[PDB]
This record gives sequence, C-alpha cells and structure tokens, in this order.
Amino acid sequence: LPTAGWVTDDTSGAATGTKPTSKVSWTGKNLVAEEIAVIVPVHENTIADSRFDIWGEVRPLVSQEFGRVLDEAVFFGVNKPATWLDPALVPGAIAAGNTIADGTGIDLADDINEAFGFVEDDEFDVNVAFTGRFLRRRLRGLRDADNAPIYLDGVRSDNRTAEIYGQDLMYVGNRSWDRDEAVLLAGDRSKVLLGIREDVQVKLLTEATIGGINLAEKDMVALRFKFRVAYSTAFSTAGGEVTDYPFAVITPD
Amino acid sequence: LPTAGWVTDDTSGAATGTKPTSKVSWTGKNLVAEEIAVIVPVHENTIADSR
Amino acid sequence: FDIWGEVRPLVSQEFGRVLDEAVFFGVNKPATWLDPALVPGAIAAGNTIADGTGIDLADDINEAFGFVEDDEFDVNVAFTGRFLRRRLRGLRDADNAPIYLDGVRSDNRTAEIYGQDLMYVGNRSWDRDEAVLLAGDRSKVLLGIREDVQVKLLTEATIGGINLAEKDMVALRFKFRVAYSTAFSTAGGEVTDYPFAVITPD
Amino acid sequence: TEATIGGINLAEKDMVALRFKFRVAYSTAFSTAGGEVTDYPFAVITPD
Amino acid sequence: ADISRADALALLATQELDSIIKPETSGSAALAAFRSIRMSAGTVSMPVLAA
Repeated sequence: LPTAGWVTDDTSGAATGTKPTSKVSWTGKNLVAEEIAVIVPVHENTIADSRFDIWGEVRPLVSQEFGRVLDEAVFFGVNKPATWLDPALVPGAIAAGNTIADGTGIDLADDINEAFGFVEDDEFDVNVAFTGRFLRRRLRGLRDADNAPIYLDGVRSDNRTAEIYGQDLMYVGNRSWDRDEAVLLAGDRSKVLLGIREDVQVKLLTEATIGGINLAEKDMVALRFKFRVAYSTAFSTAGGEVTDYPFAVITPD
Repeated sequence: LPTAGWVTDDTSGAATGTKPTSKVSWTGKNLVAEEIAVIVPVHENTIADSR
Repeated sequence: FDIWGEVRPLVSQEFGRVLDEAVFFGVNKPATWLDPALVPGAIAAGNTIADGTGIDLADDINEAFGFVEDDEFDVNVAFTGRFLRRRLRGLRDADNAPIYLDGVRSDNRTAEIYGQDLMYVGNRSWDRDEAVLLAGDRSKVLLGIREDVQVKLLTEATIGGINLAEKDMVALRFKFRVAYSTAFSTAGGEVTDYPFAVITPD
Repeated sequence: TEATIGGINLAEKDMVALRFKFRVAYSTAFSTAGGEVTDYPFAVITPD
Repeated sequence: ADISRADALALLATQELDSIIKPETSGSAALAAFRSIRMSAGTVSMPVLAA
C-alpha cells in the first residue's frame, strides 16, 4: 500500500514541509494445471463371464477417487504436486498460527467461535466451513451445565445439524477428511481458486504395455482415466501481516 | 476402492510421468430361506357347535 | 491495467488511515492539535477499564458506558476492530448458555451491544493493543474541512532528486487539509469529565 | 497392430499379429447308478 | 527421440486473469462518525462555557 504523511506550511527550509514520496507494488503468482490419473486393468474372460458390466461399476468409483485425491491435496497436503507452490489449506492455517486444539474452550461451539475469530482478526470473512460427519454427534450433544440442549430446540423433535453460528457446514463424505489433522476448517471460499484444464477423459486400452505386462499378450484390457486441474490461494495481504490467512482450523484434542 | 495418483508431462524418460495402476474388488454372501410352522387340530363337532 | 485507476483508490484509503490514527490513537498527531486523541484522552481522563475486570466483556462495556453517563454525556457511538465479533458471540452465562446470541446454531448477528450500533474500523487504523472498544458522544467531536482532496499531475518537477521530465517519469501529488478538536463544556462538572470511555486490553 | 508380443514392438517394426483364442471344457459324463463305483465306459490297449 | 515439453515451449499458449487480487478498501471512521464544518480561515475560534 502507499504511505502518506502530515506536512507543515511555515517555511521553505523545514524538512517537514516536503511532501513524502510513496510507491505501490504488485507481484505475480501462477495457477498451474496438474494431472490425476489411474489405469484399471482386468482379464477379458472376467468381462466375458461376469453378469454385470464391470466398467459400469468401475467408472463411478474412479470418479469418486479423483475427487478424493484432489481434496487430500487441496485441504490436507498429502500428495500435493510440487508445482502448486501455495500450502494446502489445513497445514497453511496451522503455519499461519490460525489454530486451536479441540477441548481448549468450554465446549465445541466455543472452539468453533475461536476458529472463526482467527479468520475475522486476519480481515477475512468466514463463509465456508468443513468437517467430517462425526461432528453431528458433537453438535447434538451441546448442553448447558444443567443438562439442557443449547444447540437443538430440545431433544424430542429436532436433529438439524446443518449450521453453526448461522454458517452452513460442508460434511466431507469422500474419505478425504483426516480427523487426525483437523476437526474443522473454516474460512473465506472467495480466497481459493481452482482451475479446470481438462475434464475427465477415459480410454479403453487393449494393446498397450502397462507396468511389466502387455495387455494383448495377456488377454487383458484396461481403462485409463485422466483429469487436469489446478489450485491456488487467491488473496492479497497488502497493508496486513505476511502471516494473515483466510482460514483457521480446530486440531484434534 | 481404486487408488489414483498424480503424473508429470515434461519428459518421456521420467518415472513420475507413468500413470499408476489399481484394482477394484468384490465379495459374495448368501440369503438363505428357513421355515416357521405350526399345526392347530380340532374336532369337527366343535367347529359345528360354536357360535 | 490503468495504473492511476489502481493508485487513486489506495491513496484516498491511506489518507483516511492517517487521519484515523491521528484522531483516535494520536500516533502522528500534529503538535498544533492541542486536544488529545480520543483513546489517550479517555485514558488520561480516567474513563477507562481493563478488559477482564468484570464478569465478562458485557460487564466491562456496561461500566464503560457508565463513565460517559456519569460525566453527563450520552453514548451515541462505539468503535472497535473486527476481533470483537468472537468476544460478543462468546458471551455465556455461568451455565454456559448464551446471553448475547439467540443460541449458537442459527445466529451470528454482531452489529450491536446494549442496543448501540458498533462501528467496525476496517481501515486498519485501529490499534487493539491500545483499545478493545471506544464509546462516547459523537456530537462532542468536531472536524474542520479546510480544503478537499486536491490531486495534480506533475510532469516537470524534481521529486526526491528524481528529475521527472529528464527521466520520462510523471507523478500524482495528493493533498488534503483537515482539523480536529473536541468540542465540549465541563461547566458544573469536574475538569476531568470527558465525553468518551475506553476498554483497554487485558 | 501396436502390441509388444514376445519382445517384438509391432507398430515400431511395422508388423501385425493375429491373436487366436478358444475356450473349451472337458469332463466325463457317465452315471454308475445301479452298478459299481469303479465302472468306467472306456478300455485301453497298452503297448507291448 | 521425441518432442518434449521443453522442445514445444515456444508454441505453448498463455492466460491471464482479467483482474487484480487486492483487499477491500474503506474510509476513515473519523469522517464517517463525526460532524464537520467548512473552514475558510485555516484556524477557527470557539467560545465554551466554563463555570
């Protein structure tokens, strides 16, 4: 950001009479596409003798697996491509210090309030939150010191666990969510950018050599699946601290 | 469930350019029929005489 | 991109930041503005309480509004940074039930305390090491505008030893003339009576 | 047209190959009902 | 042997975002909250009741 100053108007000799110079500056960063792939080989006699269309069963499972591999590179850092220079959201929030351990507050809703607090204190707005389905039990269980519920409208007719502090929760179903790294991640969705370079392509392989083995010579076939995608954090910390971050995490107890 | 991975695209000699393999698998189990039964005997005069 | 179209909005923000940190916190306050800035003025007046003195922050805010009321002024305005939102959501009774929100599930409305609207200072001019909250009477502060923001394109001047025309450079010069004073009477009161109060950090 | 067969890259060598395949089953089909278990429907002359 | 990505590099396309990533701007709390007057003189003098 530019910097201004107070100036005097008494005499031409005074150094405080000189208007200060200031610059503005910018930097580049790159959103770089990287590829998720898998090959699923099978024997032609397995395809011939099955009463199901095997590829009809394999295609949805690989589509889910691509979603899981992408998620555990974006949220957690597990097999993140080295060309994606930004940290993953969870280790990035931890390195930024936007972190609190589960069970340091009075109750889970206290720890969620502190997590939302770190984002707000970094000048970002909370508008997304992520967790595993295990949190629904924790939220339904929130009670006062007399054992009356403070989250539900009493125990009989209510179980709605869609939100906390008016913020909707995304429950992650993919096996992507590592509860040993994070209980919950909260932040500003506007500050992350994905790129889609190429949608899912599938090819039937019948002659290729895969690993050690030639498919035609083995009487095998395979499906090759591939998808090209990019991730970056898209936020400026101009005028802030270099460690201001648009996300925060609750880490396990 | 299948396992996917990340691949590079710079060079034909790089091991990180090779797409991984994986498998799906299945198991079978049985649903087996079993029988509940009873016989209820009575005299035909009891059927005739009851209101 | 248009360079001046990016530079102009950032300079008018910076002018607002320089004025705020002079008026509220005193950081580079001109020596000719003889009134203290609002925060150090409230601390010097003794209209101050440390955060965590009372039961909770809503107890401390009740005492802060009380210093203004006992000085015969009216709370009309309150200022704070974005960090107060989690403090207000975090107000529980001793059974851990919420006293600020309508329960923890569906509510996050944090605009207001004791029916007084909060001004969240997002200009990055707020200093949370100096104040948690400042409250008081807005009517008892007076600004003067002497001259609105003037901007001139320079193409021939020498700036900081840079000869602009000889170097094929240009510059924008921005200038603004402003005055600040506290405009209140303490007749019948004590000489230390003051139209603002602060909560200092814990 | 493209496969590697027996150390032979077909597309590189400008070759082709025809892969022939046949799936067949063989199991005896005789019932020893009424006779002995050892009853077999074949006899074989062995060489001298 | 083959056309690598380094051999093709000069032919590769490029792309740019349409806009600059920056924080939201805001004005002074001072000029928002407090009343102001036009000064014509560079100093204004103000009478105050004192007792």
